[PDB]
Amino acid sequence: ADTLEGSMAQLKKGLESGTVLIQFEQLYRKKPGLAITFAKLPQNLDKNRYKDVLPYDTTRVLLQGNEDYINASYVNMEIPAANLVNKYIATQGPLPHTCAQFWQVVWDQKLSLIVMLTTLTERGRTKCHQYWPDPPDVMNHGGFHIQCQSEDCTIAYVSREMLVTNTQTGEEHTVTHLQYVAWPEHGVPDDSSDFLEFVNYVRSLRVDSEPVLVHSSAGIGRTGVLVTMETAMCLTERNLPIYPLDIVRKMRDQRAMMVQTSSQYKFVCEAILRVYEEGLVQ
Amino acid sequence: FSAYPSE
Repeated sequence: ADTLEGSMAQLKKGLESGTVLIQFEQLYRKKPGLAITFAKLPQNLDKNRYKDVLPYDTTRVLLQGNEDYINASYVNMEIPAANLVNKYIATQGPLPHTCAQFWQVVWDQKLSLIVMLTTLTERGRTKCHQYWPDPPDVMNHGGFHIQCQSEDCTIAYVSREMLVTNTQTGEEHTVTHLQYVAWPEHGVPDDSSDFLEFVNYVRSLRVDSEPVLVHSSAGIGRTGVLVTMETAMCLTERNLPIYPLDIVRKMRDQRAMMVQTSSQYKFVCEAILRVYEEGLVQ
Repeated sequence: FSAYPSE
């Protein structure tokens, strides 16, 4: 409610005071009352990369005709005044034994865009399994063969085109894979301008009505920042009010803990203000 | 099984 102008006055003023950060610290991380059962079953415990980052039952991604569990959540951000919904699947970095289910989600829904917001390793520890092959190798995951047909590094991210072939049926599917490598776990992007350019590039690569698969290591911190920013960009361009706290709450009603740290929330709120101001015309 | 680290 209110207007874009008033919401940005409210955000700038509350950044200054700073009531914006206090209200973020007050927000629940996990919505009370939402069941989390499947994620804790004995056969599924080691399918979670982190013990405390689990999908709600209501928004858990199911594999079509397949009972295998995956730690993945549907996250949809509605902009109702624009009759717009931005769909995501937010998931963790696959483990060695969950690559099969990851690629099954991609196949089931013919997802043509994967956004990976992590390096494979940090400080000697593995943060994500390499679920694609180094070109020109071909990888087998759960009855999909994967090959990387193109790989180009920019400054901040790597752009890969991947071919997914179904071993059972012979069909093929192509996926664009963006790996943002300049953004450490529980941190902010190394460069804010690279981040914003990357978010707007992701927006431009959206296919109509198709979820973007977004993941990091846990799939909540850096993913939450990106989702918040894309939502805010859509709201700014449509002259609609932006309440970052409402956005984070809406995400957290669908996948717990989205936007991990106060620094990450402060970063995205400042970025939102920046975008609004440098786009503002008298 | 360990928690997602925080800073």
